[PDB]
Parts: sequence; structure tokens; C-alpha cells
Amino acid sequence: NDHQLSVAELEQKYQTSATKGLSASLAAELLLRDGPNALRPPRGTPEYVKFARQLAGGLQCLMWVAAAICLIAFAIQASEGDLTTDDNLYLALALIAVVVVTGCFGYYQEFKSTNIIASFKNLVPQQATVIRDGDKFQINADQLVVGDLVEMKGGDRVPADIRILQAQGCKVDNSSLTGESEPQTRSPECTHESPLETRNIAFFSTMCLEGTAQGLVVNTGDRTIIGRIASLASGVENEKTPIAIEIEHFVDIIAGLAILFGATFFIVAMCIGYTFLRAMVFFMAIVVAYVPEGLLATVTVCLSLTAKRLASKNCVVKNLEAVETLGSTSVICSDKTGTLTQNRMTVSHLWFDNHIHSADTTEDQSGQTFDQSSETWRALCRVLTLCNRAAFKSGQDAVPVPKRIVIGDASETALLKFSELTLGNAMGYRERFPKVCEIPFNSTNKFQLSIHTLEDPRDPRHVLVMKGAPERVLERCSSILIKGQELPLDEQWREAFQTAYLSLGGLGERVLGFCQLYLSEKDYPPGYAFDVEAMNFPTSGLCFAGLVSMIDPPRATVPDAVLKCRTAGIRVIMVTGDHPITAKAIAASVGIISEGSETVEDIAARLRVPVDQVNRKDARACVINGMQLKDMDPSELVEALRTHPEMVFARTSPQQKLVIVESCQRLGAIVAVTGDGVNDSPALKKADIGVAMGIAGSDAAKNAADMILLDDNFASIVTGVEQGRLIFDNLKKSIAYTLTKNIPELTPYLIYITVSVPLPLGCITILFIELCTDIFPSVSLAYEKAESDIMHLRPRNPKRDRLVNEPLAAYSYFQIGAIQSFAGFTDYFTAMAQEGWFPLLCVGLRPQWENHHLQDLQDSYGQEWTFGQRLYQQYTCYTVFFISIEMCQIADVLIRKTRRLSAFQQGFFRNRILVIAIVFQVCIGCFLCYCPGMPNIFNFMPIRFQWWLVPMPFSLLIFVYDEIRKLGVRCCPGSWWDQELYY
Amino acid sequence: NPDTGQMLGRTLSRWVWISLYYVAFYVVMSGIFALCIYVLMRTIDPYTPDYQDQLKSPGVTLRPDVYGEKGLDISYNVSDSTTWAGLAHTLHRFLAGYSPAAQEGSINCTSEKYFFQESFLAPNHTKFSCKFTADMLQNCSGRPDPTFGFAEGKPCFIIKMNRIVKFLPGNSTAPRVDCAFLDQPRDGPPLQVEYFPANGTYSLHYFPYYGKKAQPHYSNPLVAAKLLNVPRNRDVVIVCKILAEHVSFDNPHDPYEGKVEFKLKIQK
Ligand SMILES: CCCCCCCC/C=C\CCCCCCCC(=O)OC[C@H](COP(=O)(O)OCC[N+](C)(C)C)OC(=O)CCCCCCC/C=C\CCCCCCCC
Ligand SMILES: CCCCCCCC/C=C\CCCCCCCC(=O)OC[C@H](COP(=O)(O)OCC[N+](C)(C)C)OC(=O)CCCCCCC/C=C\CCCCCCCC
Ligand SMILES: CCCCCCCC/C=C\CCCCCCCC(=O)O[C@H](COC(=O)CCCCCCC/C=C/CCCCCCCC)COP(=O)(O)OCC[N+](C)(C)C
Ligand SMILES: CC(C)CCC[C@@H](C)[C@H]1CC[C@H]2[C@@H]3CC=C4C[C@@H](O)CC[C@]4(C)[C@H]3CC[C@]12C
Ligand SMILES: CNCc1ccc(OCc2cc(Cl)ccc2OCc2ccccc2)cc1
Ligand SMILES: *[C@@H]1O[C@H](CO)[C@@H](O)[C@H](O)[C@H]1NC(C)=O
Ligand SMILES: *[C@@H]1O[C@H](CO)[C@@H](O)[C@H](O)[C@H]1NC(C)=O
Ligand SMILES: *[C@@H]1O[C@H](CO)[C@@H](O)[C@H](O)[C@H]1NC(C)=O
Ligand SMILES: [Mg+2]
Repeated sequence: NDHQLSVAELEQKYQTSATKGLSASLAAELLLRDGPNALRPPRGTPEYVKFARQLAGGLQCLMWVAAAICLIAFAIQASEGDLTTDDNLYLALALIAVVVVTGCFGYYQEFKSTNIIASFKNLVPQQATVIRDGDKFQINADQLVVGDLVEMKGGDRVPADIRILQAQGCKVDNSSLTGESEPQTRSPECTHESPLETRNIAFFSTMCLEGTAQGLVVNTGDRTIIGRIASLASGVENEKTPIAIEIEHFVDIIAGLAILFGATFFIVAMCIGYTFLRAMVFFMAIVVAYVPEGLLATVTVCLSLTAKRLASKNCVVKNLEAVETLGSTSVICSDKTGTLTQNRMTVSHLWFDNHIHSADTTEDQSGQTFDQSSETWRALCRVLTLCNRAAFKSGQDAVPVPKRIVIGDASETALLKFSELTLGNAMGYRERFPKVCEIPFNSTNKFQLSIHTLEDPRDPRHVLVMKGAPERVLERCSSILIKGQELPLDEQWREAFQTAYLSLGGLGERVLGFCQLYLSEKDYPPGYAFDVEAMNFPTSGLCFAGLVSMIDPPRATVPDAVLKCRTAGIRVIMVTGDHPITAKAIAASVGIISEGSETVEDIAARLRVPVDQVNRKDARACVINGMQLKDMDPSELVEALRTHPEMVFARTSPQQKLVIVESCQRLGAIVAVTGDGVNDSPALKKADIGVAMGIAGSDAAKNAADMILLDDNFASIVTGVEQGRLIFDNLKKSIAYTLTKNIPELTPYLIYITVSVPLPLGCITILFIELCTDIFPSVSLAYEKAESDIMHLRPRNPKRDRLVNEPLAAYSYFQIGAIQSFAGFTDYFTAMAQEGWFPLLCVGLRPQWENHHLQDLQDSYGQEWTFGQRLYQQYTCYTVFFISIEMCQIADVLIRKTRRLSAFQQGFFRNRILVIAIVFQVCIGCFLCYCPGMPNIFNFMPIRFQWWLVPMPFSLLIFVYDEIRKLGVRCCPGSWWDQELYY
Repeated sequence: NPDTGQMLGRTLSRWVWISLYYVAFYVVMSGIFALCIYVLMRTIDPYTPDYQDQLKSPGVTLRPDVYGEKGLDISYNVSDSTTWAGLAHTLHRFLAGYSPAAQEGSINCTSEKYFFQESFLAPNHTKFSCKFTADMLQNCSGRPDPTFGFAEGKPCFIIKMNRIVKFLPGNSTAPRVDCAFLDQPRDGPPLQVEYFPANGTYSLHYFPYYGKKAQPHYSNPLVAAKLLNVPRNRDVVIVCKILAEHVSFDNPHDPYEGKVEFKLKIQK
């Protein structure tokens, strides 16, 4: 394209001038023809649309349907003949209010997260230098058009996609756009065929680090590379979260059970002489009854508590559903530059005394240092400190050395920070050796030189320090400083040097050679006139000091975080735009490639055979570059992914990152993506959960992400995985607890319709159970500790391991809720008989009992009752059934603390929140029972003490039965009992 | 999910074992529930209820009981006999259970005092109940007037108190029925009533009630209120209260506790 074309071939497509630029009129016409040089802002979404999205979801839709059914049944009953139909209105209002309040809470969570994240986004106007009809003036960046001749210098952001016409030592920072970590040279010569790998193209939004450059604007606005990436990210659709899928599966289970029960009892009501309309109303009532009211609030509160715990560790989720995806994650596709690494060149290895040392590269310097007690080291440190022009910006003392801002090149910055960390007071050491001559780095010499004076006044010798490319230095330096002695080069030092240089290069590191040469007093006395244009000073026969290599090193917590993720069964794949050698070296450093793992190239090198001769099954590690990936079909990509457990993708475009994520998801995996730059925004959007760095992350990446690491701490991924697994287990427990009580709320109504006993439980007291007494105990189960080493387990199978499954539903409903129903009916019949109504008289009593025209109905003793007195007795039955359910739910919350361990093992009082929730539940029950006015406000009665005691043996039975079940599970793993009775 | 080999994700043999487990579980739970009910009924006293929390004051009912849409509403036409034929039939059917043939199981009662019985000295291990016969209602007994005064415009209303085991209304004087206009006619005079038995009292020897097992022949004492100055072609509200020391009629949530309130309209 524009980079493969010549200056003659160009300068006519855009009607411009390589020397004079564009005419002003033509620039105006082009600024009309195309848009301003900027990216269109995202369409966004109105705040009311964002709020309305919170009202959707599987559980919300089930509740909306239930409310609609309530209203339709109300219409039928009111249109036929029926009074006392306020229960339908109460249920519909409760459902709608829960949905709306939960939506408001989720909207508040999203608003808070968005504000916290956007507080890190600032705004600065952008201006550019342009040349038109020979003039040169500073114009706004969005005013530029295609064909504009522009000027760039060090420290200025590149204003558009530019084909470089002339350059003088120009280097750019492409780390956000590509994966490249080192500064890249821009030259006016084409060096590749892809525009993303050629040195004659500068990219919009990148930073010019040093030097000057001129060129023509060849792409603008959304047609730039970053604009194309943004457009690609816009076309990626965000799929539903694993937790949302689990909730939808749970809704399917609930709907199936509701329909089955409703149809069965519709048939029963037909068989016992009800009309079709009444039986249909009964079916609708049962279907609505199976829909839990407070479960949505409980789930939302649990997710919010997990989000609060994560935010305590500077890990912010943009939506509540994202707090579980890491727990479900089986594959992590991680970006390298800026995500696994610090995106900052740092001294890593030093070769002196015929040995390769290792420097501390951690940003907090909490690492392993090297031996700094050698004469060769004390000379090498002096050389690298003196032969350096970099300088810190003033006013930096409390800022740590790695994060301090310095003025100079990346290599000189790394050398200066290394001097400050190892020697200390590099500025003082440099000023104590005054400089009398200096030669800057140039493309021909490929070295930098300077002559200084020694600190001690006794010594008049001038020290010469030289820094440059390793071979361009070793061509000089006939002597070498070994163990504090100046040895000559006997073809053995020249091969040790070559081996060290090749090893450092193969470690993906940039190497510099250092040397010194003290000047004799006779030949160069003090006051000697050193001339840079005469080369009077000696430039050969120096004393080689050592090699220093630099790399963009991993963040401090990254290697241990990767190790923990792999221990948790999670596959970690590096996907980077950087070069394969650096990518492989970093992958080995951070544990993505294990010690001893080899690629096919490594196996071939060891076995002295061609690559195709080896077996790809023997190679655990694999490195695939973007060019190989482009010629790879999905079948072969899947084959490579399955064949090589430790995988590195290098030279990977944003589209190719998207393709890799899509392939991993197509294999059935739940995929997490961690990235920082614009090049991983599409992959971040496509991932099941996108994680972006907060400090290092670009705006596009943070917008695409679901989770933001504010402090750029990668171990927060491990924290997220642990919290996700814990919240999955605890949500399972909380849901089982919530579902248990639905059966004792429904069975009294079924008995009321079919057997015609006086109503044992009212709609108001059911609402109190659902929304006031059990929400706090259900939420308190979110504080349960893990029952095993949750971080040594494999990720759950998404197809088989469901949040709510058949054993959980069947146990919670038809064993525990059945016991609770029996307790409730025992208390019901006790309270009825002790007040004069025997059970057999209760059977079939409903029409007379509810008849407003009967004011002397006889009880079992022949006593005559008014309707009001019978109604107060009915409220007493409501209260005893309520208290039975509450007493059994205390034991239920006790047994839901664990799924396998005993309550004695886990601890009864370890969950202080659970203990407080139990106390609060009992207190609210007592308040409802014995507050004055309750019989006529909420229809709760001041029941006698013995009706508190009746359900207690049933609660004890619940606890004992669950303990025996879990003991059977623990003692007989793999048995029929474990397969059928464990949830 | 359904398949020949593994039906609903479970083999046929496994379905047998899981169904057997659930059957055993429900049989055990039903047995526990039946045991609890058996223990309850073994601890229940057959003659006296354990508690009377909702029966602190007796309800009051009225015959003939005709309801509108908010309570009792009686409306007929002295000219048109078919309007009160149903009312007089209701009164006749209610008083059928107070004939001497229906009262053969009770004994004569004259003490005018609490019939406290601490032993089972009646036949078949019961306690004595005292007779109440229709002729105690004099003109409102259905003879010699089979219309109960509805034809003449002075209808009889039978007022009966709900019976409560061992309840005592108070022995300083017999409990008494008092009927009056709820809101007195600003033009007409106050309600004039003639009561049968005289003074509208329930004799104290009908109390206490010992329940249906001890007194299977018990009959609630009755008071007949003959209303004598009801205006014609006009809605009136009548309230009949029970006057006794232990009977209260101030319950805002039960309008039948201690009193009965009906609407009355007599057309000419
Ligand atoms: C309808 C219900 C009404 C009543 C609701 C609660 C009212 C207030 C009652 C209690 C508040 C907390 C009192 C704490 C006192 C004990 C002192 C303590 O030592 O505790 C401090 C806790 C420490 O944590 P930990 O050691 O327990 O964690 C261990 C488990 N690990 C590490 C795995 C997470 O600090 C924390 O937990 C964070 C702060 C406390 C949060 C837990 C309390 C529950 C709050 C909200 C949930 C209820 C929502 C209400 C209904 C909403 C419907 C939409
Ligand atoms: C999925 C499987 C569900 C199974 C549910 C349970 C099925 C069996 C339940 C009831 C059927 C009858 C069997 C139980 C009979 C009760 C036990 C018993 O032998 O008692 C003895 C009494 C007779 O004594 P008496 O009065 O002559 O003595 C008077 C003594 N003196 C005079 C001193 C007071 O016999 C009686 O009361 C008979 C009256 C008992 C029945 C009352 C009405 C029950 C209706 C509905 C309750 C259902 C609850 C279901 C909860 C779980 C749902 C999942
Ligand atoms: C875990 C922390 C627990 C902290 C303590 C809980 C709060 C305690 C505060 C107040 C309770 C006492 C004051 C209210 C009762 C007197 C009002 C009244 O009048 O009740 C009277 C009955 O009283 C009694 O039988 C004696 C008192 C017993 C009260 C029940 C016990 C409540 C305690 C529950 C805690 C259970 C804990 C163990 C299980 C859970 C373990 C985790 C009702 O009169 P009646 O039915 O005869 O009238 C009927 C006539 N009619 C209807 C016209 C009014
Ligand atoms: C017969 C009455 C008492 C009810 C049935 C009792 C139930 C709970 C008992 C009796 C027979 C038992 C089964 C006997 C056979 C098998 C198959 C074996 O591979 C695992 C145990 C298992 C699955 C048992 C499960 C529990 C069981 C079904
Ligand atoms: C967790 N679910 C709570 C829950 C449990 C049980 C239940 O029973 C139905 C029911 C009970 C009572 Cl007391 C009164 C009225 C009732 O239905 C009225 C009705 C409602 C919808 C359609 C048609 C009719 C209802 C909700
Ligand atoms: C019924 O009462 C009305 C007055 O409300 C009267 O006109 C009519 O004659 C009475 N009935 C008969 C059939 O006499
Ligand atoms: C009951 O006593 C009354 C009044 O003495 C009497 O008229 C009546 O005959 C007695 N009952 C009998 C024996 O039928
Ligand atoms: C009841 O009938 C008697 C005669 O049998 C009579 O003296 C008395 O006045 C009548 N009372 C009324 C109001 O009918
Ligand atoms: Mg990056």
C-alpha cells in the first residue's frame, strides 16, 4: 500500500507535495470529503436503557410471568364471583417490587464501578505540526487530512497514520498498538510487506520517543489502524456469563416442576368435583407458588458481597455476574507486553568475570540480587554510570526508582535506574567525575564515548569510558578485565564473549558492551585539548569490562500467580504481538513454559535432525507466530491446541487474538483474557470475562473489560479464581436453603383446596417468610469457608457441574421441605385440637368455617363459634405454621453450612454473621407474634409457648438426618449413597 | 433426556432403588406424623377444651336469619303473606327442636341458679341438661299464632346465645336480652318490646354448659323479642344486647359478640 509505494508513486494519490505539503483550499475540500481526524465516540446507551436491562434476566422474566399470571387469575376470580382476591395483588406487588429493587441495586453497582473506573480517564487537547504550501504551523490533530505533510519530534504523540518521508534517529512506542516492547526505529525505507511490521509507517496514537521525522498522512480517523481495531471490537458480541447460564438452567428446572405439579393438581381438582375455571385458577396458583420471591434479592446480595470483597483487593467488576467467571474459568489467554510484563526496559543480566549474573528486575526490588564485591564489578559500574546522559526529573525522592521519570532513551533510563539501585546516588557519582570530552551515539560508530577525570585529586589520569554494541566494542579492547586483572585476548576470551553474547541474545535481551581505558599522565596530561573532530585520544586497545543485557521483565507477582493458576487446573496461553524469541523467554520466566519443556525446534536442535523429522507429540511447548497462524485452518489450530499443553502465540494481530479466543471457546472452554493495550480489546470483549490493567490499560481495553485491576496486581486473578469458586459453592448452599421452605409454604394450600380444612397459612405470612425472616440467613451462607482445598481442584465442567441440579432440588424440596410441612401440620392440628377443633372435624370444614352467614358453628365440644372468633383461630393457625417453618429453617441454615463436612468439623459459631442472622430471625418472629396490633395488622397471633416447642423435634430430625447423610457420604465415597444423596 | 437405555438420565434398576428410598422416607415421615397426632388426641380432654382463647365472650344469633350483603336484613310485606311465609317457616323449623318430644332427654329445672354438676349422674355416664320447650315463648311459640306476629306487623325474633363450655355469665342476676333502635327514630318513639320469657332473661340453671359429650341433650335457652312499634315502609336498625356481668359486646372486630344487629323493614 502506502509503504510499498514510492515517493513518485505517492504525492499524486493525495494531490500533495513531499516538500511543500497540501494547499489550504485542497485541505479544506478534503476535510469536507472525509471526517475530522478523530475516532467517532462510542454510541453508548441511555441511562434508562441501562436500568431497563437490569429488569431482564431469566429469574426476572420468571418473576414477571408469575406476576402476570397473578393478575390474570385476579381478573378471572373478580369477573366470576370471588372475594378475598387481594392475595393475588399482594403476590404480584411483591414480585414486581423485588424485581425493581434488585434492578436498582444492580444499576447502582454498575454506576459506582463506572464512576470509579472513569475517574482514571483524563482529557487533554491534542495538537500537531503540519506543513502546507511550504509553511509550518501548529494545527489541531483532528484538522489533519490525508496527504498532509506533518512533523514529529521526540515526546510528541503521532497524530495520524503516516508514511515516513525522512527520519533522524526516530523511535516510536508501539507497545499499546502492537505487542512490541522495545522502541522501534522509524526509517523512510520499506522493510516489510505488512504495514504493521514496516519501519516507514508511523501509527496514530503512538508516542514518538526520540528523534525527528517527516511524512505524509496516509490514513485518518476511523480508517487508521486503531480506528479499525475499534471497529472490529464493536462487531464482537458479548455472550452471556456462566452464572447467567446457570440461573437460566435453574429457571428451566423451576418452570418444569411448577408445570408438572400444577397439571397434576388440576387433574385432581377436576376429579374431586371442581369446575374447570376453579381448577385452572388452582393450576395458576400452584405455578405462581413455585416461583420464589426473595431468591433474586438473595443472589444479588451474595454477588454484591463477593464484589465488595474483590474491591477490597483493588479488583473492580463492572457487573455483579463477573465475580464467578474466574472461578469457572478453564483457560486464561494472557497478553504479554504490559500485562505479564512491566512494559519497561530493565537491566536483567550482566556478564563479567566470565560469568552471567542476574539482576533484580522486580518493580518493588523484592528479589534476588547478584554479587557486588568484585573489582570487575566496581569498574563496570563506574563505566556504566559515567557513560550515561540520562537524568531524573527533579522533585522525585519518595517515588521508587523503577517508577521515577527520567529524561533520556529507554536504554539509558534502564542503565541510570540500575546505577541508582546498585551503586546509589548516580548523579553524585557522575558529578564527582567531571566530563571533559564526549561523543554521542551515531549509526556509523555504533558506540558512545566520553572522557572524565578521577575523583581523587592525587590521580591526574583521565578515565575513558565507552558503551556500544558488543561486537563493535570487542573489535576494539585488546585487553579484558578478568577478576580484577587486565588479561589479553587469547582467542579463548573472544569465544567466551561470543558464547555469552549469543546466549543473552537467545534469551530475548538487548546487550550492550562496556569498556574502559585509563589515560597515561605523559601522553594526556591535565589540560589536554581533546577534540571530537581530531580523534587524538585513543579509541583502541581498551580494557573490556563486561556485557549488560536488558529486557522488559515480568511483574513481581506474575510468576507465582501463573503457578497458582496452573495448580488450579487452569491452562495459561500467552497471546502477544511481540517477537517470538522475547515471547518464549518471558513465557519460560513466568512459568507458562515449564522447566524441561521443549518445542519441536528445541528437540530438533538437541537431536541434530530437521524439524519435520521429530514427533510433535514429544514437544510439550509450542510457539506459533502470526504468519503461521494466518495459513492455519481451524482444524489445524484445534490440533495444535490439543497437542501442545504449553502454548505461546507470537506476532499475533488483534483479529488473530480474537480467533484464538473463539477457538478455545468453541472447544467448550470458559475463557478469560488479560490484556492492557488496544490490540486485545476485541479479545477482551469476546472473552467470558475480560480483565484489564487499571494503570497500564488503555481506555479501549478497560471499556472492553468486565474486571479492572486498579493496582495492576496480577495475583488478583488468583484471588478472583478463589472467590469465584467459593461464591459458586456458597450460592449453591444459599439456593438450597431458599428452595427448602417453598414446599411448606405450598402444601398447606394444596391441603386447603383438596381436603377442605381451614386455611393453615396465609398469603401475608408467606410473604413475611419469603421477604423478611429468611433473606438474612440465606445471605449469611455467603460467608462459609471452603470445605476443601478449593484452589487445588480442577475447573468445573460447564456441561455436567451445574449450580442447581436434580439431587439438590429433589433433596431440598421433597425431603427437607416435606419434613418441614409435616412439622407445620403437626403444629396446626395441635393448636386446632387444643382450642376445640379435632382433626376429623377439620377435614371438610372449609365452607362452613368461611361462611359469613354462620355465627354459631359447633366445634368438637359442641361450643358455638362466630365467624370472627373462627377467623382469629385461623390467624393462630397461620402463626403456628409460620413458627414451625422458622424453627425448621434454623436447623436448615445450620445444615446448609456444609455439603460434605460435619457441622462439628466446620464449626457451629465460626460464621458469626450466620449466628447473628439466626438471632435476628428469632427476634423478628417474636416481635411479629407478640407485638400489640399484629392480629389486625399482619394477622399474627400471640401463640402459646408449647406451640413453639412442637416443631423443635422436627428441626432436630432435620439436623440429625442431614448429619447422618453427610457421614454416609464421607465414609463411602463412590457408593450408591454418595451418587444419589450428595448434592 | 428420555432414552431406551438410560431413561431421564437414570437406568431402570437405579430408578427402582431411588423410588424405593423415597417411598421408605415418606412412609417413615407419615408414621411419625401419625404418631404425633395419636399422642395429641390421647392427651386431649374429651369433656373440656384445653383453652378458650377465642371464646372469652359468647356470640349472639337471631332467628329468622336472613342476610343481605353486610349482615342480617329482614324485609317483608304485611299485605303480602308470601313475603313472610319463609320467615315463619324458618321459625317453625327452628322451634321443631324445642318440642317436648325433642326435649324428652332433658329434665325439669326450677332452681333458678347455676346447675353445677361435679358428677356423671345422668344415664349413660352423662350429666343432666334442663328442658327448654317452645311453650315457654308464650305468644311467640307459634301457637295460637302460626305467623309469629309477622302477619300482624309485630314480628317475633328468637335470640340465642352461643354456648361455651363452663362459661358463667354472672349470678347476681340472670342474663337479659335488651333490644333497641341503633339510631332512634327522631320522629318515632323508642322501640317497645315484649319479651318471652318475661323480662327477656335466660334462667341461670341452663349454665354452665359441660359440652356435647357430657350433655348430648343440651338446648340453648331462648328469648323471644316481639317488636311492637316498628314504623311501616321504613328502614330501621335493631340491636339486641345481652346484659350480663361476664358478657361483653364492645368488640370492634366481631359485631356478633354479646349482641346481634339486624336491619328491619316492614311494608304495608
Ligand atoms: C432483612 C435483613 C435485615 C438485617 C440485615 C443485617 C443488619 C445488620 C446485622 C449485621 C451486620 C453485621 C454485624 C457484624 C457483627 C459481627 C462482627 C464481625 O466480625 O463481622 C465483620 C464482618 C467480617 O467478615 P466475616 O469475618 O464475617 O467474614 C468471614 C467469611 N469470609 C472471610 C469468607 C468472608 O464484616 C463483613 O462481613 C462486612 C460487613 C457486614 C456484612 C454482613 C451483614 C449482612 C449485610 C447485608 C446482607 C443482608 C441484606 C439485608 C436484606 C437485603 C434484601 C435485598
Ligand atoms: C406424600 C405423602 C403424604 C402423606 C401425608 C400423611 C398421610 C396420612 C395422614 C392422614 C391420614 C390419616 C392417617 C393419620 C391418622 C392420625 C393418627 C391417628 O391414629 O390419630 C387417631 C385419631 C382418632 O382419635 P380420636 O379423635 O377418635 O380420639 C379422641 C380421644 N378423645 C376423645 C380423648 C379426644 O385419628 C385421626 O385423628 C384421623 C385424622 C388424621 C388426618 C387429619 C387430616 C390430615 C390431612 C392433611 C394433612 C397432610 C399433611 C401432609 C404434610 C406433608 C406433605 C408433604
Ligand atoms: C435466640 C435469641 C432469642 C432472644 C429472645 C427472643 C425474644 C424474647 C422477647 C419476648 C418474648 C417474651 C414476651 C412475649 C410473650 C408474652 C406475650 C404473650 O401474651 O404471650 C402469651 C403466651 O405466653 C406464654 O405462653 C409464656 C411465654 C412464652 C413466650 C414464647 C417463647 C418465645 C421465645 C422464643 C425463643 C426461642 C429460642 C429457641 C429456639 C431458637 C434457638 C436459636 C399469649 O397469651 P395467650 O395465647 O394465652 O392469649 C390468648 C388470648 N388472646 C388470643 C385473646 C390474646
Ligand atoms: C423395601 C422398603 C423397606 C423400602 C426400600 C428401602 C430402600 C431404601 C433400600 C432397600 C434395598 C436397598 C437397595 C438394595 C440394592 C441396591 C443396589 C446396590 O448396587 C446399591 C445399594 C442399593 C441401591 C440399595 C439402596 C437402598 C435400598 C433401596
Ligand atoms: C414461594 N412462593 C410463595 C407462595 C407459596 C404458596 C402459595 O400458594 C398459593 C396461595 C396461597 C395463599 Cl395462603 C393464598 C393464595 C394463594 O394463591 C392465590 C393465587 C396466586 C396466583 C394465581 C392464582 C391464585 C403462593 C405463593
Ligand atoms: C307490598 O308493599 C307495598 C308498599 O311498599 C304495597 O303497595 C303492596 O300493596 C304490598 N303488597 C301487596 C301485594 O299488597
Ligand atoms: C315440667 O314442669 C312443668 C311446670 O311444673 C310442668 O308443666 C311440666 O309438665 C313438667 N314436665 C313434664 C313432666 O313433662
Ligand atoms: C299474648 O297473648 C295473651 C293472651 O293469650 C294476651 O293477653 C297478651 O296481651 C298477648 N301479648 C302480645 C303482645 O301479643
Ligand atoms: Mg500489551
